[PDB]
Amino acid sequence: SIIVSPRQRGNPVLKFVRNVPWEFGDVIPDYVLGQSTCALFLSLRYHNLHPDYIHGRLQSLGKNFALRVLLVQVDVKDPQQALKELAKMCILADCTLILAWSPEEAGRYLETYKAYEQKPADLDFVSRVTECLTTVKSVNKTDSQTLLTTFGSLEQLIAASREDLALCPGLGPQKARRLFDVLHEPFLKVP
Amino acid sequence: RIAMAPLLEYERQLVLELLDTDGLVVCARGLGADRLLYHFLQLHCHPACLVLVLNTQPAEEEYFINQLKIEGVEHLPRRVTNEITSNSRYEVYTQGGVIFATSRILVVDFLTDRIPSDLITGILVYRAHRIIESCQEAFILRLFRQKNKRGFIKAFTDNAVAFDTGFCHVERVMRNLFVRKLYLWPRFHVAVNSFLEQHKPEVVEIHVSMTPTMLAIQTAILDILNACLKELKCHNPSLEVEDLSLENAIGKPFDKTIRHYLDPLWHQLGAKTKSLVQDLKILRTLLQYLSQYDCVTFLNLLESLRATEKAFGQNSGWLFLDSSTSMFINARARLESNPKWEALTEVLKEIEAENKESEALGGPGQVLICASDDRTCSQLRDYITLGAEAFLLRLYRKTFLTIIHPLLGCSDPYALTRVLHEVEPRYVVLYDAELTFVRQLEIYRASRPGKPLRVYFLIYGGSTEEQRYLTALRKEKEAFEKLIREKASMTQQSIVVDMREFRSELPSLIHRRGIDIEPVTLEVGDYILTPEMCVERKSISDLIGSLNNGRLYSQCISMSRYYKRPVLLIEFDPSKPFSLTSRGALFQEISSNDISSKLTLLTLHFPRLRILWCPSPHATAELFEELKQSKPQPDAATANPGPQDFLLKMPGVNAKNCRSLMHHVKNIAELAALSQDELTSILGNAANAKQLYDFIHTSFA
DNA sequence: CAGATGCTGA
DNA sequence: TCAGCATCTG
Repeated sequence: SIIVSPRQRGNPVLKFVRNVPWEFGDVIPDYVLGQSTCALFLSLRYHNLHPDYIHGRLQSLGKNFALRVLLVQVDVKDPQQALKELAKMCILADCTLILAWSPEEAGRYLETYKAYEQKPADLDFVSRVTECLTTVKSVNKTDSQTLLTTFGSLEQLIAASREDLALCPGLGPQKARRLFDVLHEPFLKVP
Repeated sequence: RIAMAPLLEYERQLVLELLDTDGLVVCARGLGADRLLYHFLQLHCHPACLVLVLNTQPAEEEYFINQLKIEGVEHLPRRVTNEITSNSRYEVYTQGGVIFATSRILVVDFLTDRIPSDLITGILVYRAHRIIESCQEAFILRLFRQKNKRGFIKAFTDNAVAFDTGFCHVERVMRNLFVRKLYLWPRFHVAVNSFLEQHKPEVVEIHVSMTPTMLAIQTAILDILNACLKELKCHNPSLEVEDLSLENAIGKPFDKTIRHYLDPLWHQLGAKTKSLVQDLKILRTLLQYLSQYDCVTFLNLLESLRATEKAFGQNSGWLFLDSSTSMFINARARLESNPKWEALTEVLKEIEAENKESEALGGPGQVLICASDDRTCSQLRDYITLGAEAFLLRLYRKTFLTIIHPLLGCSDPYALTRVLHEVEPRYVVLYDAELTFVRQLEIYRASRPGKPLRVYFLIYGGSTEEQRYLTALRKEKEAFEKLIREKASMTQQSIVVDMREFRSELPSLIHRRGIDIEPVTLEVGDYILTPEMCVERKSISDLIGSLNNGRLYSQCISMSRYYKRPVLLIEFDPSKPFSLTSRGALFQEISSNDISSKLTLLTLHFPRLRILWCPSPHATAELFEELKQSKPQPDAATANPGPQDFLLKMPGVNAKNCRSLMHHVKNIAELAALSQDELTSILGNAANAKQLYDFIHTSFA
């Protein structure tokens, strides 16, 4: 549901998103990630060639959205002067600096900002899976890391039977059996 | 009385010049370096004067304590380490005397405002050759410049070859030590050569030949090494300066230069390059062990394991299976031995005959042999009491006065010096070592009316040890000649820094820019440039550990509740920058499984968060000063249930959401295998469905 | 043959 | 995250 400004016609970042549909519209920000989340693409080469390009845009943007996320991609072999100026501009203004290294990384950043309107449960996928799977028993950090490095996804773990989980050493077959029994057991009664 | 307080005649002139005016003393590879430190420590070993040690070693501290206890000092020097509480250090620093502290605790104790200052006489700097780089030793010297009068600093060093390095000037190291004058006492001096000329022993050099088979083996090894070097240079013309010819590969500073030139290991990843490097290392260690040890252990203990390693896989490379076959014939036929043992036996028999012929009204001498390592010493001790052929047969059938002491090893040289001083020998055998030669020269010059000691030399024809000893002497002479020519050619701000953040290079460079440092204990944050901003620094390795455990969110939610704009700084590396992206999972996942993915959610949940990036520690030091152009100075005084809980932890759920979802579905597999259309139809909000699809469907890479 | 650290309970 | 207990491993 993202809206891309018509000024970003020849942008390679738009050809990297596949899991999120996009559209066009006469909107002031370049990228609108839902609501109160505006993104702005800017490369280091364009900033070095045209120094009076991001200041005017930041001054004309104003204070309309709640949070402003300004992403920048580094391409200079010596990012010691432009990076400091960008950090100073982001500190003086009200925006968040995001460092990128490739257009695919910028597309990944956009797709991540688009679909993270969830609750603040973060109190890498290994950390997320070891925080979301530790609520049930027979799952610790080591077991979560082993299940991530041996399977790679939750579908292959929930699709396997009890005998297919008793071949990994370091956790025992009883722990896997108890985990499967806790997982496949329903909570609500039949009604 | 092992400790000698008086010095020689050539050493009394320096103490008269160093006591009045402070300066840097550079010895000639240990030309009385410790003898001057021990003399200077006794002059300030009083409870009234407080003298702290900059940096020393635990092996020398016990020896110095034993020497001072033997001398009979009324107050023994103490040692402060990380073995007691912080409050217990207030009584040790106030008692007085020489205190042997560490290089890491001295900075924290000085910056924690708990050291009894305004009464310290000075600090003796030992081994000043390590202050060339921006290490933690410079911060102690920078913080010490706080006394108006009676402030002195004495720096001692004995490594003159360390100064002969490109992109490293002597003036930069001299300006970082607050020393104006500079002293020097090389071997080419007149006062040192005139005193050591009347006391010189009689050294006898004996050239030992080699067997013809060993010469052919060395020639084949050199040919294989040259072929490998040519093959490496043909497939890699970039690192041409590191390997100019085959002579540099035989030298010692070869592996260091190779590791320095081949810095981008992840960029030049190649099987052929790694195989050639391993082959070069194997050819080096084999040529070293062939000349260091016997030939039987070269074939039975070295040539046997390499064949099995090559037959097991591609560890040693397959290019050594159909090449250098003649080396397998000369090693198996060797049977014979090396002429070194024969020369040693001949020297021993000559010494025995000389002692027997001069046994009338004369006491014999205790001849001792010196070994490079413990294995060579054990081999020499077992060969004498058994024999040559007997030992050669025993080693082949196993697997299928006159005191020997090693020289190089983990043992401190003080033990070897005490052993050599315990018994006075008459004929000493050396391994062409410069340190042992200097020690023998000093021993002979210390005792004028002593017995004439004879030092024997063992140098093989065209050996690596002789070339190394010649190159080291040439480098030392060049460094001395360069140092002689370089000598003969001459409103403030405050920043609150955490105590636990003093090991980084940021506080060492902050005080150098000119701004002051007002540190104090705290609980949240690391750097505070203004009372309305708090900065915390995270490296490329600590950020992952802080984001996986969850302490980062707790620290961020506890800082924004009181302060205005809490920001953070991320320190990365420009040489090896982490892409933070999965190559094998970017096509099978919805942009997940990344640290940046969690960082985005963290910076989105907290709108008052700024993400800073710096490629080098020199950039953040300037960024912290640029942000204080008009900001005021901060003050120091203001510083059934199972599946329920399983579904509750899922992203994109809520109380009513879970209550409505559990009433429709029963198992988790049905909703896991189903698409997001039904999930967004039964709920309405597509964001939660997208979050669930991104979480439950992802790939690992 | 025998002791190591995450299951069990909240 | 804090008291008892057993799987596979040294």
